[PDB]
Amino acid sequence: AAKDVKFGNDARVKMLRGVNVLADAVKVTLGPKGRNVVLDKSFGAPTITKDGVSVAREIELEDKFENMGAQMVKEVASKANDAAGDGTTTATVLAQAIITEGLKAVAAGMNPMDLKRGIDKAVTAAVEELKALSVPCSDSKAIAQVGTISANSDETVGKLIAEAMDKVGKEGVITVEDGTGLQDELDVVEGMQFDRGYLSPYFINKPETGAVELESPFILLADKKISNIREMLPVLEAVAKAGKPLLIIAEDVEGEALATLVVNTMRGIVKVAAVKAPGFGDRRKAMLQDIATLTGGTVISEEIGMELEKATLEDLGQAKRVVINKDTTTIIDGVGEEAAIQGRVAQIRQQIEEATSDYDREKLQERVAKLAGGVAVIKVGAATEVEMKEKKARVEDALHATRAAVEEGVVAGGGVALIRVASKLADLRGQNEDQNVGIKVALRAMEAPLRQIVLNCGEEPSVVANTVKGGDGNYGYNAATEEYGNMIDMGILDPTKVTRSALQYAASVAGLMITTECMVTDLP
Amino acid sequence: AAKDVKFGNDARVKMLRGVNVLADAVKVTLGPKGRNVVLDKSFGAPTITKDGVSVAREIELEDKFENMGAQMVKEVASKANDAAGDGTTTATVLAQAIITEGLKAVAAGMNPMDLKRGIDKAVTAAVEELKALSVPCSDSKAIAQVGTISANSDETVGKLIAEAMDKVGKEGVITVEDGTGLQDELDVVEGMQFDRGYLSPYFINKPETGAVELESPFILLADKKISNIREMLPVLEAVAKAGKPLLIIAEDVEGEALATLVVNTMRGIVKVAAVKAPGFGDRRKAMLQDIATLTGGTVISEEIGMELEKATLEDLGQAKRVVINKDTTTIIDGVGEEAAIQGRVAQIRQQIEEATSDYDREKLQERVAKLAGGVAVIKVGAATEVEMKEKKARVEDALHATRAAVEEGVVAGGGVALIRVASKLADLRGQNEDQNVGIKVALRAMEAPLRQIVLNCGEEPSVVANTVKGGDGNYGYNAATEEYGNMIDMGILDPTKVTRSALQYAASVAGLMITTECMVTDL
Amino acid sequence: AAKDVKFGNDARVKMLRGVNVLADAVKVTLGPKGRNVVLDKSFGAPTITKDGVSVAREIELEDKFENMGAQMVKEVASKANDAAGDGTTTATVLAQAIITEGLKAVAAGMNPMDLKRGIDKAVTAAVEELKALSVPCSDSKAIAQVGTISANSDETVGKLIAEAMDKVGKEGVITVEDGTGLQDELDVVEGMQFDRGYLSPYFINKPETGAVELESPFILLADKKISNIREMLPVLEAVAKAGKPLLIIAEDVEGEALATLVVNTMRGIVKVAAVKAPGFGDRRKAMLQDIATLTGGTVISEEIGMELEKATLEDLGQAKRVVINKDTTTIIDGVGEEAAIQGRVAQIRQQIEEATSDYDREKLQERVAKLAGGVAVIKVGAATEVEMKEKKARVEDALHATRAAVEEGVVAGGGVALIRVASKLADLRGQNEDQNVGIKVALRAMEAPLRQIVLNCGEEPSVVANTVKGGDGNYGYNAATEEYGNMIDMGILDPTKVTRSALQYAASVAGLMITTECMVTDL
Ligand SMILES: Nc1ncnc2c1ncn2[C@@H]1O[C@H](COP(=O)(O)OP(=O)(O)OP(=O)(O)O)[C@@H](O)[C@H]1O
Ligand SMILES: Nc1ncnc2c1ncn2[C@@H]1O[C@H](COP(=O)(O)OP(=O)(O)OP(=O)(O)O)[C@@H](O)[C@H]1O
Ligand SMILES: Nc1ncnc2c1ncn2[C@@H]1O[C@H](COP(=O)(O)OP(=O)(O)OP(=O)(O)O)[C@@H](O)[C@H]1O
Ligand SMILES: [K+]
Ligand SMILES: [K+]
Ligand SMILES: [K+]
Ligand SMILES: [Mg+2]
Ligand SMILES: [Mg+2]
Ligand SMILES: [Mg+2]
Repeated sequence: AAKDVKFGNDARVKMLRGVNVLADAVKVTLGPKGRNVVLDKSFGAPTITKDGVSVAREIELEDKFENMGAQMVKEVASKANDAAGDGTTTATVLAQAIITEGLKAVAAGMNPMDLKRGIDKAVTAAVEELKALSVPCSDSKAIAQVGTISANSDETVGKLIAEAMDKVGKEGVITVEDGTGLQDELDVVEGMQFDRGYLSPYFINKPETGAVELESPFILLADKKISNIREMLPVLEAVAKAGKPLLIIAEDVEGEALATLVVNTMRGIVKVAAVKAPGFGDRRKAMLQDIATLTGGTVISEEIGMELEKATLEDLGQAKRVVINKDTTTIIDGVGEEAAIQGRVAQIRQQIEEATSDYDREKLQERVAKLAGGVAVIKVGAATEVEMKEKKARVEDALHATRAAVEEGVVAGGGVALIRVASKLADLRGQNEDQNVGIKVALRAMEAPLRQIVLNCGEEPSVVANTVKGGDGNYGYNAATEEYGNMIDMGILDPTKVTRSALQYAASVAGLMITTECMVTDLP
Repeated sequence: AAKDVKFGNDARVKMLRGVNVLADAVKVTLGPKGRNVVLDKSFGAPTITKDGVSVAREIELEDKFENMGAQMVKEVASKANDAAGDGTTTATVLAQAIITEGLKAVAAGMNPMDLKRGIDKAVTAAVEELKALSVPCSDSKAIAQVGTISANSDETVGKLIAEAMDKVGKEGVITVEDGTGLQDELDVVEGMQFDRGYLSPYFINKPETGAVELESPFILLADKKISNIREMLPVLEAVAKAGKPLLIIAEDVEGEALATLVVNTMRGIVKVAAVKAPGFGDRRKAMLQDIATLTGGTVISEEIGMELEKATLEDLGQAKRVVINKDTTTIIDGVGEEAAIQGRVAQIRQQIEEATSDYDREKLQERVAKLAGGVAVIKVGAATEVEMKEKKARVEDALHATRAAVEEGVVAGGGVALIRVASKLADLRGQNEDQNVGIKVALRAMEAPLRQIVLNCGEEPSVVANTVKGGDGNYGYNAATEEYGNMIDMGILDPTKVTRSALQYAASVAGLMITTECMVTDL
Repeated sequence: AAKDVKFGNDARVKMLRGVNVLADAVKVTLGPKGRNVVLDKSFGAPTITKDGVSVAREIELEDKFENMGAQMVKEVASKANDAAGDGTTTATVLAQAIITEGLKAVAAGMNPMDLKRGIDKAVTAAVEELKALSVPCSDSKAIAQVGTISANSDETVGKLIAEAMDKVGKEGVITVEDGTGLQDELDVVEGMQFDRGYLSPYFINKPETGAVELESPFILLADKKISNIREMLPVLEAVAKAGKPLLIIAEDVEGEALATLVVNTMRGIVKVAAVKAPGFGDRRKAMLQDIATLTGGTVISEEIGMELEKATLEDLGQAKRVVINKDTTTIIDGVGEEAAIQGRVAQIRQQIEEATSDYDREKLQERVAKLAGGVAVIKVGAATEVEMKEKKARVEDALHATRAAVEEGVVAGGGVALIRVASKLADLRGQNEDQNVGIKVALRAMEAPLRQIVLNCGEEPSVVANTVKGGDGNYGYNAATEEYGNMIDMGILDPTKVTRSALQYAASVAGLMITTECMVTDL
C-alpha cells in the first residue's frame, strides 16, 4: 500500500518515542524493587510478569513510526531471551540508553556511522573486559546466589535450583513445569526414564503400586513392531532356560504375540513385559541404540540384518533393575561397558555441536542426560494460575542464569560489572572524534542498568552511580537493603554470559537504530 | 453557571498538572544557564523574557482544574515580584517542589493540614536561620556582584548599578528607562522623588507596568484646594495647546470634578494626571516650594493671593520627564534654574543649622538628602525593541536585587543559602509525625532552586546537591563555570530579602493548596 | 485566554519554520537578480515590492508558534527600515542565517546564552572592522553609484539623486513624490525643512507611511501660545472653507483640547495639523519669521500685537505642499514672494556678517543653508499606480542609501564587506567554547547576503563565496554580469550604515531568540 516517508530528526524523534514507550514498559521491572507488568491476553486471564521479554513482546503502538521503534528495540529483548534467557530488561535498558545518547550525538551533527563504529569498538573491548573480570562459578553456594538473584531475590528458588544441579550433575537436564501443590517440588530421575508405559495392564508384579518390578532382567530391543510370537520364540525359550525376567522395547507389541507373552507371564515360566519404543522416526533408532549401549545389548532390526530368530541371550541387554508403570519406565544400572557409554556421550555431544536447531539439540541433550547423569523436573507450586505463570517465569530465568553462570562465569550484579568495565575503558579511543563520542555514549549507557535499578528503588541514580564509580572492585549498591558493599559477599552475582549478551545485542541494535535517517512505513 | 466538581486525588492530580505546566514554563529560565521564554502578545511582537513572573502571568491553561492550579501558583510569582522584584523563578520552583512533595505525602495518607503546619514551622525557622545567615551589604560591599548576578551574569549592568549607588547613595532613587543608542547610559540629574500615589485608575499609559510616564511635562503646584472648575479651566486651557503634559501636585483630588470631565472631554492624546502632596500644612508648603523651585514654578497659596487665572505658562514649572507610580512618584529632571536650585539647597542647609527640634531636623535632612542625591536614570541601550525589553527587565531585576541587598543583606547565591538553612534545620520537629513530614517536605524542597539550576545546566542535580550539602558555609556550585567554590568569593550573591520572600510566599501558597480535597470550577 | 505552551526542540522548530517562511518571502527579492513580491491589500489593488520590509510586514502565519517566529524576525526588517531605510532584505537574510546556525548549535547541546554572547562579541568586532573598512563617501559618482545600486541597478534614479545632492548639497533635503508624467522629474524649488515631529497620532493620512501630506496647505505661524478656542476659532472658521489645509507651527503644540475637538467636529474631509517650531525664544521667533516670509505670512506675537482673529486669509501664509513626518517636517514649496525671499536671504546673511558669537553665527549660517538649499522634489514617473508605488519605493531606498553613504561611508556591495569583516575575525575567541561557536555562527552567517544573492542569480553560492573569500579587498562578485571583479570599480557600493545596521539588528534579535526554550501563545 501507500507509504509515509519521514526523514531526519522527525523520524528519529518518532522512533525514539516508540523506543521510550517500550523501554519504559520494560524497565519498571528491573532490579529487586522492580514492579510487575500486566499484559492483556485476548484468550485467558491477563499475565502478571516481571520479565522484560514478555512485556517487550506485547508492546505494539498505534503510531507506525513509534511502532517501528518499538519493534526494533523489542528485537533486543527477543535476542537476549533467545541467547541467555535472562537480562532482557537489562538489555532493553542498555539499548534505550545507547539510542537516547546516540541520538543526542546524532543531533549534535556527529556522523552516525562513526558513532556506531565507536559503539561497536567500545562494546568489543567491554566484552573483553567482562571476560577478564569474570570469575568461574562452579561452587554450589555461588550457584544458589545466582539463582536467588535471578528469581527476584527468592532464596527458595535459588537453593532448589542449586540442589537440582548438584543432583543431576553437569551433564544433567533441568526443566520447569507447573505443579499441583502450593510449594516448589523437585523430581530427579536417574538412568533411562522414557515416557512409555506397559502395553497391557496385566504385567503388574506389584498390584499395590501398579508398577512392575524386574530384578536383574534381560532386555530385548526390537526396532520393528511384532505381532507374532514366532520370531523371538527361540529368545523366549533361552530366557526361560535362564529363568531371568525379560523386558522388550519394541515399536509395537500387539495382538497375538502380546497375548501369548502375557499368558506366559502369568503362567510363571517367564516374567516378561513389553513396552512401546520411544520417539518417532529418525530419533527412535538413535536412543534405542543408546538404551542398548547402556544395557550392553544390541538392537534387533532388518537394516542391521540379524532377525529375532537368530537373536540370542548375548544379543539381549542387561540391567540390574527395571520398573514399569502407566506413563513411564525406569531402567536402573544397565550392564553396559563404560567406555561405550562415554563414546556415545561424545558422539551425541558432537551431534549437539553440529545441531543448528534448538529442538533437535535439546532432544539430544535430554538423551545425554537420560543415558548419563540424571534429569530434574522442577514443579512450580502456586495457589493460582497467574502466580503459577509468574513463578514459572522467575524459576525459568533463574535456571537460565545458573546455566549461564556455569557456562561463562559470574560478575558483580546490579550493573556493577558494567560500571567497572566502563571505568576500565576510560582511555579507549576511536579513529576520529565521532568514534570517540560513540565510545563515550556506550560507556555512559553501561551505567544505565545501575541507574535504572536505583530509580526503581526510589533513590537518586546519579548519587549512587557516582558512589559506585568511586569504589573499586566488586563494591556496589545493594538495591534490596539500599546499602553499599562487596556485591559478591552479599551474594549479588550476575552471569557473565547474561550481561555480555545483553550488552552486545543492545549495542548492535542501538547502533543500527541511531544510524538511521529515513523511515518508510504504511499510511494510517 | 454549571459547576464541575472534582474530589480528592482526581482534583489533586489535575491541579498538580497545572502547577507542573506553569512551573516548567517558569523554571526553564532559572540560573545563568537558564533559557528564555517567548510570550505571544496581541499587543505587538512577542516578548522574550528570562523573568519568571512574566511567564507565570502569561500562563493560562485550557483545562479548568489545571487552570486553577496554574493561577494559584502564579500568585506565588506575582507576590514575589511585588514584594522583592527578583526570585520569582526561585519562588515558583520552591512552590512546585513543596506542592509535589506535599501531594506525595497527602497520597501517603497523612493529614494535609498538619503537613501545612509543619511546612509553616519549617519555613519560619528557615527565615530565622536566613536572617542569622545573612551578611549586611555594608560588611559585604558586593553591590556590583549582586547586580551582575541578578542581571544574568551581566557585568555591565552590575557596574552601572554600583556606580549609580556610589553617586546617589545606597538609598538614592534609581529609575530604569529606554535608551536611544546600543549602549547603557548612567545619568545622575537633579530630580525629585516622593512616596505618593496617583488617584484614579484611568490615567495608566500604554505600558502595562502601572506607572505613567510624561514627555517634557508641565508642572502645576498648589497647597490650597480649588473651589470651582472655572477657576482652573483657563489653566487647562493654557495646557490645551502648550506641548507639556500637565501634572498637578495638590493635597487630594476627587474624581467628580476632574476625572469624569477629563475622561469625557479628552480621548488620551496627552496624559493629564494629578498627584498627592506628601506631608501636611507647613511641610506640604515647604516641599511644594522646593518642587516649584526645582521646576522654576510657583505655588499658589491663599496668603500669597495670586490666583491660577493670573498664572501663565512661563510662571508654572516644567520638567523633562515624570514617572508616576502608586508606590512613589518621581520627577527625573526638572530644569528650573541651576543657580536657584543651589541657592535653595544652601537655604535649606542654613535652615538645618538654625533648626534644633528632632522632627524638623530629620525632615529637613530628608529634604537635603533628596536634593543632593538627585535622580539616577539608566538608559537601556539595545539594538531592537525586544532586546530593549529584555535588557530593561534584566536591569530592573538587578536594581530590585541591589535594593533588597542594601535593605536586608546578602547570602550565598545559587540556592546555596537555602541548602544551608535546610541543613541547619534537620533537628526541627513538629507537634506530631505529620508535622515532621511537612518539615521534611519543606527542607527537601529548599534544595529545589539548586537542583533546578543544575538541571538547567544539564548536569546531575543529585550529585551537585549532595556535594554542596557535604560542604559547609558559602561553599556552593558556580553554574556559570560548572564548578564548586566559595559562593561569596566568586561573587554569586543573592539578596536575603529575595530568597526569604520567595521561600515565604511559595511556602504559604503551597501549604494552603496541598490541603485541598475538593475543587469546584465552571464547565 | 487558554495558552498553548511548547518546550525545547518542538517550539524551536515551529519558530524556525515561521522564520523560514518569512525569510524566504523576503529573500526572494535580494540582489539585482532578485524578484518581486505581490502583496494583497484589502484597500485595493495588490502592491508589487522589491523591498524586504514591506514583504516582512505583510507576513503573518496561521500557526501561532510560527507566527511568533515570523513576528520576531519581522522586527529585524522593521528596525532596519526605521534606522537605515535600506538593507531590510539583507537584515532578514542575516537574521535567518544566524537563527538557523544558532539553532543547529543549540541542538548540538551547547549553551544558547553563551552562543548569544559570542554572536554579540563577533558582531561588535565586525562593526569595528566595518568602521575601519569603510571609505568616506565624498564623490558625486559615488553618490550616483550608491543610488543606482540601491534602486535595483537603475542608473536614472542614481543620476537623479546625484544631481539633487549636487544642487542642494550633501546635507540638503530631498523629497520623493508621485509624478504626473511617465518620467522622473527633479525640481530644486525653494523650500523649508525643520527636524520636528507631529503630536497627535490621529493626524496620519491615508498612506500608511506615517507621514501626512497636504495639497496646497494654509500656513499659520505662532511664537506665543493662545489660551482659549475662541482666539483661534474664527481662523478655524475661515480655513473651514478656505480650500487650503491648515498647518499650524506654534511654539509648543499640544492636542489636549485641539485634537479631541477637531476629531469630534471633523470626520476627515481635509487634514488639519499642528507642529512644533525648532529653537526657543529669539531663535524660534527668527525661524518663525523666516518661514512666514517664505510663505508670505506673518507670525502672531504678543510684542507685535497682531492677533489670529485680526489675521485674514491673505495675511497668513500659504504653501504648495507640506509633508509632516516624526523625524523631520518639510514645506516643499512656500510661494510667498521671490523678491521678498531674496531680500530676507540677504538680510539674514548680513546678520551672519554682523554677528560674531559662535552659536549665533552657526545658527544664522544654518538658516542661510536651509534657505539656499531649498527642497529637491523628485517626481516618480510611471505609467500605472502599481509601477508608481514600486518605483517610488526604489527611489526612496536610493535616497536612504545615499543619505547613509554621505553620513557614515561606503563599502563593497553584494555582501562582500561582510565577507571581508568575517575573514578578518577568524582569530576572534570568546570566554568559553560555546562563545567561540557563537562567534563562528555569526561569521558564517555574515556570508549569507552574498550566498543569497548568488542563489537569486541561480549560480552556486558555495563556489562564489569561496572564490570571494579567496580574494582580498574590494574583490567580489558582480551579480548583474555574473562575474568577478573589484566591487568599488564596477560601482557596486553599499552604505556602511545600512550594512552595519542590518548586521546589528539581525544579530540582536537572532541572538535573543536562539536562547528560547519555551514558547507560550494562545490556542
Ligand atoms: N538485591 C539486589 N541488589 C542489587 N542488584 C540486584 C539485586 N537483585 C537483583 N539485582 C540486579 O538486578 C538486575 C536485573 O534484575 P532482573 O532479574 O529484574 O532483570 P533482568 O535480568 O534484566 O530481566 P529479565 O528477567 O526480563 O531478563 C541484575 O543486574 C541483578 O544483578
Ligand atoms: N553564576 C551563577 N552560579 C550559580 N548560581 C547562580 C549564578 N548566577 C545566578 N545564580 C543563581 O540563579 C538564580 C538567578 O536566576 P534568575 O535571575 O533567572 O531567577 P530568580 O532569581 O528566581 O528570579 P527572576 O526569574 O524573577 O529574575 C539565583 O538563585 C542566583 O543565586
Ligand atoms: N550588480 C550587483 N552586483 C552585486 N551585488 C549587488 C548588485 N546590485 C546590488 N547588489 C547587492 O544586493 C543588495 C541589494 O539588494 P536589495 O536592494 O534588493 O536589498 P537590501 O539592500 O537588503 O534592502 P531592501 O530590500 O530593503 O531594499 C546589496 O547587498 C547590494 O550590495
Ligand atoms: K526484570
Ligand atoms: K528566571
Ligand atoms: K530586496
Ligand atoms: Mg531478569
Ligand atoms: Mg531572578
Ligand atoms: Mg535594499
